[PDB]
Amino acid sequence: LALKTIDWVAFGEIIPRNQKAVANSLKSWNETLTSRLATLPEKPPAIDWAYYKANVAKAGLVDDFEKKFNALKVPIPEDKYTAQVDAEEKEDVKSCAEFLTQSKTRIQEYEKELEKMRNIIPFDQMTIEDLNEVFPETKLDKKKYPYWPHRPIE
Amino acid sequence: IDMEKSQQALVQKRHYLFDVQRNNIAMALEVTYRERLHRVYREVKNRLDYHISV
Amino acid sequence: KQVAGTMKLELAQYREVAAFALDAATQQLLSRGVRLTELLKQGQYSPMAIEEQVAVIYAGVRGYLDKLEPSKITKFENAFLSHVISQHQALLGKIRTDGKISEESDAKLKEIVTNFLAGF
Repeated sequence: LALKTIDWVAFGEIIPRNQKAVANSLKSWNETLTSRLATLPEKPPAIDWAYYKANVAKAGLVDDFEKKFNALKVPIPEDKYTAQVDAEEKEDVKSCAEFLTQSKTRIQEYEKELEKMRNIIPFDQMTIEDLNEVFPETKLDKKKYPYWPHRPIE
Repeated sequence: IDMEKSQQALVQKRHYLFDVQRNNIAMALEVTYRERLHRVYREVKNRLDYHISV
Repeated sequence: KQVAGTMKLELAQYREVAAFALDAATQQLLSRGVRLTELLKQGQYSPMAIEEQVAVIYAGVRGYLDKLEPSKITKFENAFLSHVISQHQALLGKIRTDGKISEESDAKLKEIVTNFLAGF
């Protein structure tokens, strides 16, 4: 009977595009079925058994039917979708381990790069070897262009 | 760095999708329940009423 | 009265100009009028309590719909009612009992409308 509450504004930002339209269809299912809950009352009424029977000629049949009705109880339908709890756990380990630890490690890297770039010796105090170590992408590549000036004049 | 932090928070909030799925399943079954109740009650009502008609 | 005097004036202005379809104010009048027209439609055998009409026309006139497409204004309405009648029955009872929108009631209704529209 208890259903958890959803804040769609944040929930929207979670779906990978690959499985997106399916999720929108799921949302649609949700609203449809929410309304189709809201409509029908909580519990079907009973029947005026005694008064009704007084209104019937074959009263004994009425009592028979009432009794049997009381006997029959609608089979309680069942769950088969704790597998979604399985998805909870699986995507939990997936996202947590891969994304959330690659995050910590990559952050450690970018942190050390930031440390380096904050304390780069002022260029006035700096030689070309320093720069070649700092931005290796300015290396003149003395092997692919061994001859001077090692960069095509363009 | 900031993008990493933000997507980390996104990962934190991830669960909402699965939770919506479970909510759907659960109350789908529930209102199936309630409509089956309505069905039996209404059917027996009709069955008994076509005798008052006679 | 509070909610609908504004709507009467706004509809008047919209009608005054709807004979051709320029500036910011003119287009604003056209858009607000079209939104209000879409808001006033209704379905058969679907009467609405006074508080529900107040809430809908409030969300329409104060301007919390000028971005939503006119074609969707009906659907919005429906969904909005479902939310309002479900969670905030206390506010609607407050409006019904005290037949007036107090400032605190106005603020609560404002935040309700903004929050609901957020989910779009």
